[PDB]
Amino acid sequence: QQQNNLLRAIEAQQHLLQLTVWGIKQLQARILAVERYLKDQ
Amino acid sequence: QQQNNLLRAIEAQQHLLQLTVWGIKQLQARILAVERYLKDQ
Amino acid sequence: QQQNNLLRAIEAQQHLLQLTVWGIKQLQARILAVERYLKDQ
Amino acid sequence: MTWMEWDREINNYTSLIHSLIEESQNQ
Amino acid sequence: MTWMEWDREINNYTSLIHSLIEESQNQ
Amino acid sequence: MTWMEWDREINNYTSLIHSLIEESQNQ
Repeated sequence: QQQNNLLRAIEAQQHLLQLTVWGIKQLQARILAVERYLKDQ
Repeated sequence: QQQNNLLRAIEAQQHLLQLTVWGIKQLQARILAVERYLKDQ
Repeated sequence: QQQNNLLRAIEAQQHLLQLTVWGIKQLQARILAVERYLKDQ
Repeated sequence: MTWMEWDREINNYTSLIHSLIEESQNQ
Repeated sequence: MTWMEWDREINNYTSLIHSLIEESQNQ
Repeated sequence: MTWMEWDREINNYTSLIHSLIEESQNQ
C-alpha cells in the first residue's frame, strides 16, 4: 500500500513539474520580448 | 527504512514544488504588470 | 525493484526541481532589472 | 494551456498528492 | 547554464523519470 | 513570503532531500 501511494505521488508530482516547466518557459519568452522591446525603443 | 526515507523525500519535494509555484505566480503578475504598463504608455 | 525505481525517480526529480529553481531565479533578476529600468526612466 | 487552467491543474495535483502522502503516513 | 541547455536537461530527466515510473507500473 | 525567505526555504528542503536520498542509497 505504502509503495503504490508513493508511485502515484511521484506520477502526480511529475505532472506538477511539467506544469511549472511550461510556466517558466512562457515567462522567459515574455520577459525576453519585453527586454527586446525596450532595447528596440 | 528505505520506504520512510522516500515518503519523507516526497513530502519535502512537495514543499519545494509549492515554493516554485508561488514564485512563478509572483513573476507572472509582475511581467503582466510591466506588459500593461508599456501598453498603457 | 519497485523501490529502486522510486528512489531513482526522486533523484531525477530533484535534479528537475533544481533546474526550475535556477530558471525562476534568473527570471526574477531579469524582471526586477526591467522594473528598475522603467522606474529610473 | 492558460494561466487559469494552469492554476486549476496545479491545485488538483497538489490535493491528490496530499491525500496520497497522508494515506501513506498511515503506513 | 543557458536556456537551451536548460531545456535539454529538463527533457533528459523527464524522459528518464517516465521510463522509471512505467518500469514500476510493472511492479 | 519574500524572495530572501524563498531562497532560504528552498535550500533547507533541498539539503533535507539530499540527506534522505543518500541515507536510502544505503538501502
